[PDB]
Amino acid sequence: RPTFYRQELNKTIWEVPERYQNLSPVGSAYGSVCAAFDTKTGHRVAVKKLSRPFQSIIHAKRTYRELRLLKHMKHENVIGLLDVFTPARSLEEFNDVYLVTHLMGADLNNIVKCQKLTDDHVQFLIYQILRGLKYIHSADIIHRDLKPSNLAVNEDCELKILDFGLHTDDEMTGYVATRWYRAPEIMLNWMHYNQTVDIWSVGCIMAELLTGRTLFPGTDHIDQLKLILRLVGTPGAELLKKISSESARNYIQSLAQMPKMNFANVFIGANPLAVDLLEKMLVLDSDKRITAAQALAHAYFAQYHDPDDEPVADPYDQSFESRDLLIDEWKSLTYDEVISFVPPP
Ligand SMILES: C1CCN(C[C@H]2COC3(CCCCC3)O2)CC1
Ligand SMILES: [Cl-]
Ligand SMILES: [Cl-]
Ligand SMILES: [Cl-]
Ligand SMILES: [Cl-]
Ligand SMILES: [Cl-]
Ligand SMILES: [Cl-]
Ligand SMILES: [Cl-]
Ligand SMILES: [Mg+2]
Repeated sequence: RPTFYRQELNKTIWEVPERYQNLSPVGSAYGSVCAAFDTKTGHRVAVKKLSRPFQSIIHAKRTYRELRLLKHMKHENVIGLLDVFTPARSLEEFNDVYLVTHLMGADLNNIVKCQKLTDDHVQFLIYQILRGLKYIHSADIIHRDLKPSNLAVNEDCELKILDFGLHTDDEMTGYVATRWYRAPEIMLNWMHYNQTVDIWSVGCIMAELLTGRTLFPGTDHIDQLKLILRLVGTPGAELLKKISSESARNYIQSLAQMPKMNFANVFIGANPLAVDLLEKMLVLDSDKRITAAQALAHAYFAQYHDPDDEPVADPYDQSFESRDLLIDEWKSLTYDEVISFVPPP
C-alpha cells in the first residue's frame, strides 16, 4: 500500500498517493477533477474524486457501473483507466473513490471552431472514431453521448473517445448541443434503440467537420425533428410499423410527407466519397444504418484502413445491470474492483 498525503484544495480534502504531485483544480456534479503529475509514469493526469458515490442505491450502482466500464476499455482510440484508489484501509472505512486517466487538452470543438481542416484531416479523424466504436460495439456497449466535446484530439490529430453515457430532462431542453447529435428514435423514445444510435452521432459530427456548421441545431425536440426530416425524408410505412408509441406514430402521420434531399446539393463541394458515406450513416430507420465495422471498409478511408489493425474487445459481462442489490452490496462489489485493479504496462 502506498503512502498517502492529505490537502485541502478549493474547499475539498484530497488524500492521494505520494506518486501524484502538484495537484491543480481544473473542474467540478459527478465529482471534482485536479490535474497532476504522475511521478511513476511521467504523464500529466486527471484525478477525479467522486462526489457522494454511495449516497443511494442508484448512485452506488452508477459508481460500480462506471468503474467496471473504465477497467474494461483497452484501446488506442478509447479513454482507459491508469489507476483507481481509495485511502480506506478496510471495507468498514471505505467511502471515497478516485479515478486517474491521461490528461486531455483540446477537444474536437477547439479543432472545428478555429482550424482549417482538409479532407485528409476529416478522413483521419472519422476513421479513428469508427475504429474505437468497432471496439466498443464488439463488447455490446453503446456510448449514447457521442459529440465533439466528448472527443479528445492532440497536435498530431490523434483522437480518443471519452465520457461514456452512464442525462436529465432539463439538460436536453431547448437550444443545446447536448441534443443536436442524438438519433431521432432515442431523442423522442420511439423504440428500443440499438448501437447504431452512435453511428447517427458520427454522421452529425462528420457533417460538421466538413462544413464548419452544426447539422441539426434545433431550438427544441420538435424543431430538431423537422430539420432531420427535411434532410432524410419522412418515414415510410415500414419504419412507422416499428415505432411503439401510438401517440408518436400519430404525431408523425400529421406531418406533410417529404422526400429525401440530394446530399450533393447540401454538402456542396465535398469529396463524393464523403457524401456517399454520410448517406449511409444518416438513415432514419436504424435497422438500415451502416455499422462501424462496415464503415471502416468504405472507400473513403482507403488511405488508413488496415483490417489486421482494427481490434475487437474481450467479452464484457453486464449481467449486474439486471441485479437488485442493497447499497452496502454495491459498495462491497466496488471495493473488490478497486483492490483488484492491475495497472497497464
Ligand atoms: C451544410 C451546413 C450545415 N447545414 C445546416 C442545416 C440546418 O438546417 C438544414 C438541415 C439539413 C437540411 C437543410 C436545412 O441545414 C446545411 C449545409
Ligand atoms: Cl488512455
Ligand atoms: Cl475512504
Ligand atoms: Cl459538443
Ligand atoms: Cl489523444
Ligand atoms: Cl419505447
Ligand atoms: Cl435536394
Ligand atoms: Cl466481463
Ligand atoms: Mg463530456
